[PDB]
Amino acid sequence: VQKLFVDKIREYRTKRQTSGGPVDAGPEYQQDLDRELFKLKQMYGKADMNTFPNFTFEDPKFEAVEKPQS
Amino acid sequence: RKLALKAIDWVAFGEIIPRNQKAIANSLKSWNETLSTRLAALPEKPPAI
Amino acid sequence: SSILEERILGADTSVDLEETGRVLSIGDGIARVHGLRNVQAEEMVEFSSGLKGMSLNLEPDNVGVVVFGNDKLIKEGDIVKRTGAIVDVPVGEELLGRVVDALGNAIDGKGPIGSKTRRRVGLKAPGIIPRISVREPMQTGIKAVDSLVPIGRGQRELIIGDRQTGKTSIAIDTIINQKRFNDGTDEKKKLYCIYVAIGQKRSTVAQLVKRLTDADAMKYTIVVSATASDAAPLQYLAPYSGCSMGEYFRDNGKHALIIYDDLSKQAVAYRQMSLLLRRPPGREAYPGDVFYLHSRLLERAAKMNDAFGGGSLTALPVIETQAGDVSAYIPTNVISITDGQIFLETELFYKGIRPAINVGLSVSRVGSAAQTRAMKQVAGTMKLELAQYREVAAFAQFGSDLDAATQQLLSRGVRLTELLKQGQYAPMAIEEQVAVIYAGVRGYLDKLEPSKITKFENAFLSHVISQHQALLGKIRADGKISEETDAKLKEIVTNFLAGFEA
Amino acid sequence: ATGRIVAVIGAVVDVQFDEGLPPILNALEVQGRETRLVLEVAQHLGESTVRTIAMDGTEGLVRGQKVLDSGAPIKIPVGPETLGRIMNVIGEPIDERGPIKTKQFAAIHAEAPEFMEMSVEQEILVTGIKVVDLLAPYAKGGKIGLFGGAGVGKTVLIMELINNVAKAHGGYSVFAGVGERTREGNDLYHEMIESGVINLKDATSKVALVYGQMNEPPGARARVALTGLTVAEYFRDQEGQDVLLFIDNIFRFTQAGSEVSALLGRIPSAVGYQPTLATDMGTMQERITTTKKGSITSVQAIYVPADDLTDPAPATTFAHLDATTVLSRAIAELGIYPAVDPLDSTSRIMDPNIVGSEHYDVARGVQKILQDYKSLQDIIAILGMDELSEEDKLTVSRARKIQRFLSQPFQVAEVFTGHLGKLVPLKETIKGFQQILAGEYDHLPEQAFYMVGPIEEAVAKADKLA
Ligand SMILES: Nc1ncnc2c1ncn2[C@@H]1O[C@H](COP(=O)(O)OP(=O)(O)OP(=O)(O)O)[C@@H](O)[C@H]1O
Ligand SMILES: Nc1ncnc2c1ncn2[C@@H]1O[C@H](COP(=O)(O)OP(=O)(O)O)[C@@H](O)[C@H]1O
Ligand SMILES: [Mg+2]
Ligand SMILES: [Mg+2]
Repeated sequence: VQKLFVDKIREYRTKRQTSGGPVDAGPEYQQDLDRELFKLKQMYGKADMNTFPNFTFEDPKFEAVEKPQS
Repeated sequence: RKLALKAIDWVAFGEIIPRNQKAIANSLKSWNETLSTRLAALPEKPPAI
Repeated sequence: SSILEERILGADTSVDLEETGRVLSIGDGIARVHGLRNVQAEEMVEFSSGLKGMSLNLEPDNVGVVVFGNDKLIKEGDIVKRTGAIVDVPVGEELLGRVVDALGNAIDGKGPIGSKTRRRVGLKAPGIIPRISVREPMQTGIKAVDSLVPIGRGQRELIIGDRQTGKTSIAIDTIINQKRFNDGTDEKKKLYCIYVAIGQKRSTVAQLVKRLTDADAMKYTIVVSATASDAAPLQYLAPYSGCSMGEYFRDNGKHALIIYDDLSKQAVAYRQMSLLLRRPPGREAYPGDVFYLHSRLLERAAKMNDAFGGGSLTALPVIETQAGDVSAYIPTNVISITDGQIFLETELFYKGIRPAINVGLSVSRVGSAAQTRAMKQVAGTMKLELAQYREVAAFAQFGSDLDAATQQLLSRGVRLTELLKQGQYAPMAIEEQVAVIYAGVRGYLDKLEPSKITKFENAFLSHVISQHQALLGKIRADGKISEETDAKLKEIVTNFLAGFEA
Repeated sequence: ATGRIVAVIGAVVDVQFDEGLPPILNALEVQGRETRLVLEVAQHLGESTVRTIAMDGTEGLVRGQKVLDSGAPIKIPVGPETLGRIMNVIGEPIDERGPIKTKQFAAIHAEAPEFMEMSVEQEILVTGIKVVDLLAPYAKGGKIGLFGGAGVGKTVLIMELINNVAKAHGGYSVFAGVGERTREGNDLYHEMIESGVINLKDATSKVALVYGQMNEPPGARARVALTGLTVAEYFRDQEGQDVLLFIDNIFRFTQAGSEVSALLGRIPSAVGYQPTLATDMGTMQERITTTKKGSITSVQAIYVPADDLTDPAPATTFAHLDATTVLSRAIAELGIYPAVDPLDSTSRIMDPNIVGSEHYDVARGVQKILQDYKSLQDIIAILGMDELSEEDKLTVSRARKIQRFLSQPFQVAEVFTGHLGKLVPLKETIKGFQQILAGEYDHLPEQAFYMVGPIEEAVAKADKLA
């Protein structure tokens, strides 16, 4: 069916004329890609784009031992 | 690999014999065991970027 | 995108005359097909919508066919085609590190598996000439298994017990523990593994691939998966397909291992599939040849001679039993195919012995006693010292006092019982096993308390891997524990016992 | 697209078409009745003839009576307006408050999720029951079963996990009744209206309801469980919430599937069940999942026939769970309520890295003392207590203080006995069992550990009797 071989490539080239993502999204693709974009961040964490690690650690304080001896 | 060795000091080190200060050494070796291998996995270097 | 367009130019639209049989009925998976003259038995037939099926019964009027999939796209009056091949699955090393369904299509989504050779699921076990006896060991890393109930390479060993006792965990510490040989250097100490999931929900098999990928265990296994949602002819075909990827290894040189989890769910997929083909029921409505179902499977687990390649194929079938009764129909038919067993119980699991192995009953035809040379020294005496314990240590009510006579021997058991307990997903090595077992049988623990031996073990084990690495390398290399190697260990246990509790 | 009735056996109506055979599991509409009668195609018996299973009663049908083809399976109206409404197997309002007006419709029959849409993340859902928090902790997103006979407590236990979890929940909720009695399905409407969960006047209601009870024909009980399972998937995949799901009872999906399997022409398997017992169960249970798009926290009550756990209908449900709460009869003859078997109940999150290594050692250490009381019941029953040692009169007296300290007064059971329902937190049970294992309360009697909440009531009940 090479007449069908040409007819699924030629209506693939029409999909390669794109402006803003989906062609017939409407309220469908706008809600779904925003529902999924939250879920990759919801149970994952709150993370910005480029912020480095900012913290500070304190070690164990070295106490002394009192000892009258001999 | 910044890491220090030591001597074999487990036998009489709990026998420090303070004024009934048995807990002073019996807690001392207890900190000594966990801190040894845990700081060994710190001391050498960080992995590849 | 360039990927969709290149997939559509590589597609071949070949057309030919088929051989074709009109459908007469479709209900509950069985499609009695009018027509189909030259069909074989066990041939794979292909419905119109993309489904696939296998023609089991031949008959003069109709042809019974069972479906690999779902029977709702199939309407009376459809078209059944002929492939021309008895049912075959792809095979190779290229399936390594994947999760696949029961016909070799990937359900992980890493893509198409590039496989080159195809092998039937109904091939024949090799006979009497091309085998040899069992020379090698297979290390599990469990300490109650490796010392007391050893398992050779090429020996069918049955893990049997109830639900939620340890049957899956026992066979997953075994998958993890071969990590140390697979990154080594010799090609004859490796062990490539295979797990077959029959009748399991996908929220257990997608969770076991997680446990097998943090420890990087998944780079040397395959997971053939037929979940509980699948068609009943897909849970029947799964162990015959998983066993046929095992025999790429064994028939080319290497050593394989295969776990059937479990084989009480490959039987109720044969009872249902062959009641709707109108075959008369036997006992418990099982068919006549459930013994022939399991026996033609568990005899491919060979150990070939060295003029064929010398490869091996171990097998570890799991069996779930009801209420711990071992005299049922499907248990006893598979006890008497396997060389040895591992009897997992419940009162061992709850009293505290975990892994809950009945070491009294866990018999094993020892596999030409390929335990290893050093473990023979310390677990030879352990086997007898534990057997001496079990005859005499079941009173729980004492009236008389014989500390010179009896209470010395039963103090050697509780030090060796509480030594045998283990954790989970952290399996040991064999020379780390010889060291910890040395300290138990040589009297070097009778002055402890039994509530401190599990604490004594990890402090001991961390001391020997850190400070004594060149010691343990002479046990693994030389095999045996030599007399000068007996000398060096005599101080280390006593030097550590001098400063253990302080 | 028309056809006539040919044969009628109970609830298996045969119907012959002339052209346009319906595909399997369509719906057929019987013309000439006062109510709606929908037939769902099951088989294809050869030469333009199907065999169907009917959703309502078949009395009054004659041969030749016309039958019309819908074109689609049983569809129900699904959406956010389904909350506070009661439905039946074909999705019609049986609350007499008028129609359900949604924008979309959902078929009853859909497939299962794939492999690569599973979520593995496990947590702990603290409930407030001591037997479940300590020994067998529930998860947040996993299936739970409550096995039990007849008269043990599988629904007083399910009325607690609503009273403790569905109040403090933030998302929605779905209840389903499959084959259990109808006055209990009326006291869930007049207890969720009074307590603000059903709002009759605006759109601030949380729970949905779906009902097919023990008066229906067995083509309805076999398909009512796939109905509440569909209203609890729109609230997962298309709205993205965290939904509960309570099913009672799920055995009648199977009991009423071996009543229409004899008449379809099938040889029976073991003790009387259908040949396909464990493929239709693995197609209903494989859709009740937590996935990457939402999370369903199932709680299913399961019945065991004639008090037998090796019967084929309960004993094939076990591979589909995460937690398990096997109840018992002989426990409940003593008075221990909730009569949970501490030795038969499991989890997959009881683990020292998940439940915390302090909790995991009070867990395994209290099973060890419980097994050792069971392993001497041969000798105590024949011989006596008085022929024991002194160490094993101290796993007997300590494991009778532990059995009694697993019975808790529930909130829903105040109306029975007149005792205040107690909720304990998690951290006050671990602390309260370490003081029975270490041996601090070995002077208090055993009548003081019984039917109390946190551990300070046990010393207070011991303070009363003197
Ligand atoms: N070595 C061990 N020590 C202590 N507990 C363990 C060990 N191995 C497994 N367990 C625990 O025992 C429980 C059951 O183990 P597992 O799931 O392997 O049993 P199973 O019989 O395979 O279950 P199923 O009956 O569902 O197949 C799990 O909760 C697991 O965490
Ligand atoms: N927590 C409890 N406390 C006291 N009595 C209970 C408790 N749970 C159940 N019961 C008793 O057991 C019976 C259980 O019946 P019910 O739970 O309604 O249905 P099922 O027969 O399915 O268990 C109740 O009528 C009640 O008398
Ligand atoms: Mg298992
Ligand atoms: Mg009930």
